[PDB]
Amino acid sequence: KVQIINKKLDLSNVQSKCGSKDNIKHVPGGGSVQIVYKPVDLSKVTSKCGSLGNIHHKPGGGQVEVKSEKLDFKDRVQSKIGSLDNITHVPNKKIETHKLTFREN
Amino acid sequence: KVQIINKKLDLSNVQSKCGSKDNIKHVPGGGSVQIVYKPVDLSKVTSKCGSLGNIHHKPGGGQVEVKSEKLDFKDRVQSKIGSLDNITHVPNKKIETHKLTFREN
Amino acid sequence: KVQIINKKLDLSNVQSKCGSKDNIKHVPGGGSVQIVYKPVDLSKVTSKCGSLGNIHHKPGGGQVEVKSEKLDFKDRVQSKIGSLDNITHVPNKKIETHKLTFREN
Amino acid sequence: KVQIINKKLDLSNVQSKCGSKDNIKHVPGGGSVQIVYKPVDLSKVTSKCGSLGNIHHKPGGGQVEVKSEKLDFKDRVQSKIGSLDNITHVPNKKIETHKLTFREN
Amino acid sequence: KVQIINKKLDLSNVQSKCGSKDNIKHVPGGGSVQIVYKPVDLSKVTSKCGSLGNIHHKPGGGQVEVKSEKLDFKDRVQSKIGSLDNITHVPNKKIETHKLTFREN
Amino acid sequence: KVQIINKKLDLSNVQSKCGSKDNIKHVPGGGSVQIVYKPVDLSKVTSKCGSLGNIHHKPGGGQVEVKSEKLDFKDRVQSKIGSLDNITHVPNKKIETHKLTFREN
Amino acid sequence: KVQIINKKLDLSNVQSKCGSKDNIKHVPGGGSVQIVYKPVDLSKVTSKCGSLGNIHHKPGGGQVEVKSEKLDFKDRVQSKIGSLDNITHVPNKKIETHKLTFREN
Amino acid sequence: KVQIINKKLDLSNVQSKCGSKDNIKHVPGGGSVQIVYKPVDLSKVTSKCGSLGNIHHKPGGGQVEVKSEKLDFKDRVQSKIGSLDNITHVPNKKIETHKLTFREN
Amino acid sequence: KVQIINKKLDLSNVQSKCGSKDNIKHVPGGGSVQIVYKPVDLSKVTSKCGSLGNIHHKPGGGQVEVKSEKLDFKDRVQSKIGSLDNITHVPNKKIETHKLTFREN
Amino acid sequence: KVQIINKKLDLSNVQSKCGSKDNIKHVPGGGSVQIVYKPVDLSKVTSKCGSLGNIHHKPGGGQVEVKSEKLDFKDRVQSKIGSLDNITHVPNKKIETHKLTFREN
Repeated sequence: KVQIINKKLDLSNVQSKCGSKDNIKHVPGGGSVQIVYKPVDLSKVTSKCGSLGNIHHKPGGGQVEVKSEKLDFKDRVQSKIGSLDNITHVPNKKIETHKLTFREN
Repeated sequence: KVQIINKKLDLSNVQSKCGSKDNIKHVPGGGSVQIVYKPVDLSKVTSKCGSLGNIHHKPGGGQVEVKSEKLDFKDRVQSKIGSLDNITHVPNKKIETHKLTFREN
Repeated sequence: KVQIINKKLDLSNVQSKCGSKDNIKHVPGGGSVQIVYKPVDLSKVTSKCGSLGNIHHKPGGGQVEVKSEKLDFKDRVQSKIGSLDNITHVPNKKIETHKLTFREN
Repeated sequence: KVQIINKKLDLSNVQSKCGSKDNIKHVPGGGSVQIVYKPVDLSKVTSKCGSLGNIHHKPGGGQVEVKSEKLDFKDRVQSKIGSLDNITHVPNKKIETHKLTFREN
Repeated sequence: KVQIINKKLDLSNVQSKCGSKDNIKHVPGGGSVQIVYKPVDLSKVTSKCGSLGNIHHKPGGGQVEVKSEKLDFKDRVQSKIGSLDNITHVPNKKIETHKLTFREN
Repeated sequence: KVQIINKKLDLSNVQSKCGSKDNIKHVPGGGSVQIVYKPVDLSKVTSKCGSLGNIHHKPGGGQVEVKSEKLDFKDRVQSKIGSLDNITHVPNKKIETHKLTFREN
Repeated sequence: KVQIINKKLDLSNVQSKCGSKDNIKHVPGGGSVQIVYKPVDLSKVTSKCGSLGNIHHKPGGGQVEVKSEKLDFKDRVQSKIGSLDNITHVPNKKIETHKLTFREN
Repeated sequence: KVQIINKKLDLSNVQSKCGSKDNIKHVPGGGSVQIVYKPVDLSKVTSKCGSLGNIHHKPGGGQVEVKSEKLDFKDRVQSKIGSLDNITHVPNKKIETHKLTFREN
Repeated sequence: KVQIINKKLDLSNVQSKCGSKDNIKHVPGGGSVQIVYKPVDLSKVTSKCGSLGNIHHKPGGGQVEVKSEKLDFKDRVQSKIGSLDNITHVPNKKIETHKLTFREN
Repeated sequence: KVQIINKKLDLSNVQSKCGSKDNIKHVPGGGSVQIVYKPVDLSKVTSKCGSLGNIHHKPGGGQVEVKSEKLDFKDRVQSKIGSLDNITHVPNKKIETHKLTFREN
């Protein structure tokens, strides 16, 4: 007689490759700065303000400061570099199936 | 006669590769700074303010400070580098199935 | 006659690789700073303010400070490096199934 | 005649690899600082404020301070390094099934 | 005639590898600082404020301080290093099933 | 009858004021050189070579050497001078007779 | 009858003021050199080579050497001078007769 | 009848003021050199080589050496001087007769 | 009848003021050198080589050496000087007769 | 009848003021060297080589050596000086007759 079917299928952030594999090198003679900045951030915020009130959704952010007032090198700065990576690879199947299936009804 | 079917299927952050595998090297002669900044952050916040009130959702954030007022090198800074990574690999199947299946009804 | 089916299937943060395997090296001659900053953070916050009141959801954050007022090197800073990693690998199947299945009804 | 089925299936943080296996080395000549900062944090907070009151959910955060007012090196700082890791591996199946199954009804 | 089935299946933090196996080395010539900071923290807080009152949920956080006012090296700081890890491995199956199954009804 | 008068009157270097009275000041900030060079030399050489032979009259002379191969000032050289000689003379007969007389016969 | 008068009057270096009265001051901030060089030398050499032979009249001379190979000032050289000579003379007859007289016969 | 008068009057270096009265001051901040060099030398050499032979009249001379190979000042060199000579003379007859007289015959 | 008068009057170095009265001060902060060099030398050499032979008249001379190979000041060298000579003279006849007289015959 | 008068009047180094009265002060902070070098030398050498032979007149000379191979000051060298000579003279006849007289015959 009477039927009500409600299939509210919510879905987010699925099978999502966000990671970052990375060889990072840093060879300075003098005083340098390297900043690698990769905050992988996944979120799902739901804010329902049904009557009076407040939603102060204030997540903090990244803050990277490098301050240096005085900095001296009163003589020679040398850096004699032969090599860094002497890799001798003398010898690949990556079947990366990311499957999803909704065979409904 | 009467039937009410409610399939509220919520789903988030599934099969999500967020990790970061990374060779990190740092070879300075003088006084340097390296900052690798990767906060992997996964969240799901639900804030329902039904009557009067407040939702002060204030998560703290990352704060990385490197302060250095005075810094001197009153003579020579040398760095004679031959090599760093002498890898000699003398000899791969990565079947990474990420499967999901809802065979409903 | 009368039936009410409510399948509220909530699900979050499933099969999620967030770990970070990483060779980290640090070879300075002089006085340097390395900061590797990876707080893996998984959360699920549910704040329901039904009548008057407050929700002061204030989680603390990371705070990394390196302060150094005076710092001197009144003579030579040398660093003669031959090698770091002399790896000689002289000889892989990673079947990483991440399966999920809801065969409902 | 009358039936009410409520399958409130809540689920979070399942099969989630968050650990971080990592060779960490630190070979300075002079006075350096290395900070590896990985707080793996998993949480599930539920705060229901039904009538008047307060929810002062204030978890503490990490605080790493390295302060050093005066620091001197009044003569030579040398570091002659031959090698660090002389690994000679002269000879893998990682079937990492992460299975989950809800065959309901 | 009348039946009420309530299957409130709550579940959290299951099969979650959070441990971190890591070779950590620290070979300085002069006076250095290494801080490895990995508080693995798993929590599940439920705070229901039904009438008037307070919920001062204030867990303490980590606090690592290294303070050093004056620090001197009035002559030479040498560190002649041959090797650290001379590993000679001259010769693996890790079937890590993380299974979960709800065959209900 | 017979008379021979021989008045061989030799005379040299008589009543000769050769001295040098002198206020000498030297106020440098950085590395300077002052050389005041006043050899007062009075001589009377009589060399009679009557038959064969040699007269190797070789008096040595003054030799003032200031050699400086490397010389550095790697920071500031200041010299704030108020005064040097604050002489307040609040109060002369120099009858310098240099007489010579040969009242002969 | 017969008379021979021989008045061989030799005379040298008589009443000769050669002395040198002198206020000498030396106020350096950094590394300086002052050389005051006043050899007062009076001589009377008589060399008669009557037959064969040699007269190797070789008097030594002054030799002042200031050698300095390496010399550094790796920080500030200040010299704040108020005064040197605060002489307050609040009150002369120099009858310098240099007489010579040969009243012969 | 016969007379021979020989008045060989030799005379040298008579009434000769050669002395040197001198206030000498030396106030350095850093490493300086002052050399005051006043050899007062009076001589009268008579060398008669009547037959074969040698006259190796070789008097030694002054030799002042200041050698300094390495010399460092790795921090500040200050010299705050108020005064040196605060002489307050609050009150002269120098009848310097240098007489010589040959009233012969 | 016969007379021979020989008045060989030799004379040298008579009434000769060669002394040197001198206030000498030396106030260094760092490592300095002062050399005051005043050899008062009076001589009268008579060398008669009548037949074969040698006259090796070799008087030694002054030799002042200040050698210093390495010399360091690895921190501050201060010298705060108020005064040196605070002389307060609150009150001269120098009748210096240098007489010589040959009233012969 | 016959007369021979021989008045060989030799004379040297008479009434000769060679002494040196001198206030000498030496106030160093660090390691200094003061050398006051005044050999008052009076001589009268008579060398008559009548037949074959040798006159090896070799008087030794002064030899002042200050050798210092290594010398360090690894911290502060201060010298706060108020005064040295606080002389308060609150009140001269020097009749220095140097007479010589040959009233011969």
